[PDB]
Amino acid sequence: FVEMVDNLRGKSGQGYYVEMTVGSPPQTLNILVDTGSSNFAVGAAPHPFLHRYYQRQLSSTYRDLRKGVYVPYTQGKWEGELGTDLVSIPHGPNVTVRANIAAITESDKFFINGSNWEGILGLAYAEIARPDDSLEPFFDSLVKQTHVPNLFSLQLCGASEVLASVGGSMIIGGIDHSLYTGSLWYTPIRREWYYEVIIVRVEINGQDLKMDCKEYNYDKSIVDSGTTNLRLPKKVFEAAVKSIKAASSTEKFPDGFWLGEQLVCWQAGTTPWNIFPVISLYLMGEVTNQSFRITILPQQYLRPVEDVATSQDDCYKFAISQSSTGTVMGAVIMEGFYVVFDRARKRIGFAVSACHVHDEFRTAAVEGPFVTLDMEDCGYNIPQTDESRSHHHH
Ligand SMILES: O=C(OCc1ccccc1)[C@H]1C[C@]2(CN1)C(=O)Nc1ccccc12
Ligand SMILES: [Zn+2]
Repeated sequence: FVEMVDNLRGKSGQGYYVEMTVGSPPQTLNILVDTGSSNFAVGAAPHPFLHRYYQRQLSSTYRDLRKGVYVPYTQGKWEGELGTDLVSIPHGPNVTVRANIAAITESDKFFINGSNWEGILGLAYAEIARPDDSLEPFFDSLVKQTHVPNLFSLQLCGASEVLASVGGSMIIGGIDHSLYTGSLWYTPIRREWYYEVIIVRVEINGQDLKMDCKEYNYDKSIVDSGTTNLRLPKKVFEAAVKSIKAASSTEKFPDGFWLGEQLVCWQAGTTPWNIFPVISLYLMGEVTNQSFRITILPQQYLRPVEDVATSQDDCYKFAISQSSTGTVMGAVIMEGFYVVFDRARKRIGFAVSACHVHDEFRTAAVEGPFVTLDMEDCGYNIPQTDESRSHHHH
């Protein structure tokens, strides 16, 4: 799928985006690739952080759905007017789709200064579309309207006055074998809403955290390209950081570093990678009592950032952080791996990325099988609110 190789760009820490066209004539927009949400939504009015935006009234193929939409996140919210239009991905498949589009008329802490994207492409399932699950997501429309197979795959590649440029590939409708090496291992999608999966064990430099495994998935574990960190439930974050602190303890950093709010630096090219431990997440296998591990390096979870005040140093931000809404395997995790979103077979594949950043002692790894007898169930069951219970689904 050569024409889709290297179709993503962005700034380190600010999202990976793909070029899309909406409307007739086609308006080009840079759109964030987000597997943690299910709306297609584009800036449609002026904003300090947007160079440009979708102008509905200039598209001869726009239809207004006469209905508004509102999505709040933990960080960020937007709102706008729903409609449909013609949408294509120039460096994607050679098709054109009529899809739902949310035209964002207002927003708060959503757009990111300097990120260069003007909208979001939510690739997850209808169950978490807003206003509700009858708003068909983009990928569902693409599959229904064209012959494109029901899978996509992501290779996110990690990196003085601007942040580092990043690149990646979104292969729509298949798997490109040049983007990985070694075995591709699949974990089932637990439920089709998020890309929810189940972590059964976590190791830091070979050592088990030894928590009840439901903690790893409290209250869910999801794969989200639009989240930049590996985010971990509070209790798991405190244990993991305790173990990383212990391994690295020849270096005493500020509190702010471990809080993800402060760089630490070494003389150029002298970063002591080998004092930071590898982190291994064991994911449920397709077979009962089987799992496989994805192992990331500090080159994934320490993000490079060039200090203006000390440009001769190599500086890093800690990109593991605390969550109250479950584990999020964000770009930090994904930057180790080629990730196959096999919606057709209700599973997610991982293989070692041909573009992952490593050194001569260590590599990001995908390894299995590992076997447990009489395994626990590690899934958490979210409390059902009456609101959620009252919804009909016809
Ligand atoms: O996780 C996510 O949506 C949850 C969700 C909540 C509510 C409805 C459906 C899904 C998406 C959206 C995301 C990163 N991924 C984030 O939450 N804020 C933010 C800010 C800017 C860009 C991307 C994001
Ligand atoms: Zn009903």
